Amino acid sequence: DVPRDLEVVAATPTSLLISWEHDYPYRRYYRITYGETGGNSPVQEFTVPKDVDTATISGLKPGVDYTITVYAVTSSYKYDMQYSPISINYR
Amino acid sequence: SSPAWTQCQQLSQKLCTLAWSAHPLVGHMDLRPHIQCGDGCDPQGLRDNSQFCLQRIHQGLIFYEKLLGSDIFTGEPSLLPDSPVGQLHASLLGLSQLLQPEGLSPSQPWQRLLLRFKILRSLQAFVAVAARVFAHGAATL
Amino acid sequence: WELKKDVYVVELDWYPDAPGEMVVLTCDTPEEDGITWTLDQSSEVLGSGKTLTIQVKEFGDAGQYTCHKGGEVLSHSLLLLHKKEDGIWSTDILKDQKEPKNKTFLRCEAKNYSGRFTCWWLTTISTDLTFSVKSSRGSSDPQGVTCGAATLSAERRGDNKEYEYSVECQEDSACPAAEESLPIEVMVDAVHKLKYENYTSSFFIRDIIKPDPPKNLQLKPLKNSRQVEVSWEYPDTWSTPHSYFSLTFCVQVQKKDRVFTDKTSATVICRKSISVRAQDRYYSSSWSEWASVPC
Ligand SMILES: *[C@@H]1O[C@H](CO)[C@@H](O[C@@H]2O[C@H](CO)[C@@H](O[C@@H]3O[C@H](CO)[C@@H](O)[C@H](O[C@H]4O[C@H](CO)[C@@H](O)[C@H](O)[C@@H]4O)[C@@H]3O)[C@H](O)[C@H]2NC(C)=O)[C@H](O)[C@H]1NC(C)=O
Repeated sequence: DVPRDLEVVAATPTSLLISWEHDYPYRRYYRITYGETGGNSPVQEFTVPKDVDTATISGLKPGVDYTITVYAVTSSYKYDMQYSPISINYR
Repeated sequence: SSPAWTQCQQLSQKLCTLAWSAHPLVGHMDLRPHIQCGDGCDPQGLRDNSQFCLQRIHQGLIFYEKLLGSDIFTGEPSLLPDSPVGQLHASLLGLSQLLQPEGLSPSQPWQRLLLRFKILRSLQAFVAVAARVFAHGAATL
Repeated sequence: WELKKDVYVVELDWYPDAPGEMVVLTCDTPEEDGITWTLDQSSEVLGSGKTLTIQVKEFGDAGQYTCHKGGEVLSHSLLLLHKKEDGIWSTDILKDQKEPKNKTFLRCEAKNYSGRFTCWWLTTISTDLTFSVKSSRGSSDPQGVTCGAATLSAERRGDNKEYEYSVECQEDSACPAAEESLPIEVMVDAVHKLKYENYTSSFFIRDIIKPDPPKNLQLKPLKNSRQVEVSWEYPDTWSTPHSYFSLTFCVQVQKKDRVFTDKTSATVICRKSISVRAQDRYYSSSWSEWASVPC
């Protein structure tokens, strides 16, 4: 997980400040999800407007690998263009 | 006789850009006239005889300019200031003119919003075919 | 309903109460003598006569029903159960991918405009699973698409114990340059032991395109200039001719410093690292994975 396009800018023992680059102008807004890498926890999510490329993920747990994913939401139609998600694993 | 391949390539590329520049749908969501193989818009077909393909492209462009200038698009609910429909329409006109210079009803507003999405999706597919045609023609003819 | 020769699917509204459906099985024989019926490996006679009426409520009611006469086996029928819970058909077998969107069980991708694509799905289950894949373009006057056999493709300690299956399909009469009119439909029959489930996906190839990364990425020094010439090639799998199926590229040195180009070359200042990705020039679809070279 060496090069980046979604990255952790800042971090505390209970949080992560993430950042990413806009790549699909046909986006409506972004969807962020996060949960323990092992996937034994539920995966929490929130949305961000189209023009925002930064976020804070609070209340995390130390010594816990977290998989953070970001999606460029277009719509949810059977035939609308659906872009691939981008993610990283942290701590 | 030369349909100005380079200018057509540049215009068709801009049409592709415009068509994907903005998402059509609003705060709105839901889950649920084509260039065919026989139309000769494939490389081998453009090689032999390009007039067939270009006539099919011209007809498609006129088809979309008519839809974009219709009450589906003009009129309520009014298009947002970020809509590329204005520019798309002008570019469709621009291109149709370079090809041949010399010379099904909206009712409820929720139905126009969905129709606009559908037309624009179909337009994206069409313009991409046209862009590949003009790029290949520019490079090989 | 019949899912293949001698294999039946029941359809049950699954609730803790459930009266569970009356099913009439018919012995395949001419007929009306000393016929008896058994279920699975049990010798227990369930009934006699050309037909047997079963109250199908649980998996204990499914399995192989066999009819017999004069010490001979006459016919056998396998019953599977398709559960409908709170009005929705079960999806216990496959895990939801959530990748392009939510409730996403099947994920399909195409590397080019040839009518060839791949579909994949995930499961927690390793044993007694069978899948069958079918596909067509359109529903009405369906046009053929041929799929290969479904196969394990990856297996990724217990918390993260997941199996990935895949299938490759090819549209029978594909025309890569054409504007698609009707979508491709994909259907997966999943059977775990005596439990039946079905999954489906619908899409246009243009929408599932994701090119492979650019190839032969290279750095070439420039003469009376002190920056490098970055060069690369279209991937081998991409559709040809490239003069028609054009790509666009993104060059990144490591916001971080990014350049966009339709050319297969760019000139950058390599510090002490350079990445390139590709996308269809005219439609859009997903950007390819990055290709990197160290500065
Ligand atoms: C995915 O899952 C669904 C749910 O299980 C499944 O739908 C079922 O498929 C069968 C066949 O397509 C349906 O049966 C049909 O409907 C009626 C009643 O059965 C009839 O018109 C037909 O049945 C047969 O009847 C006779 C034999 O009993 C014969 O004359 C002849 O063989 C007929 O075919 C017809 O097949 C069944 O009703 C649906 N279920 C629902 C809820 O409607 C679907 O097929 C699955 N997909 C795949 C790829 O298998």
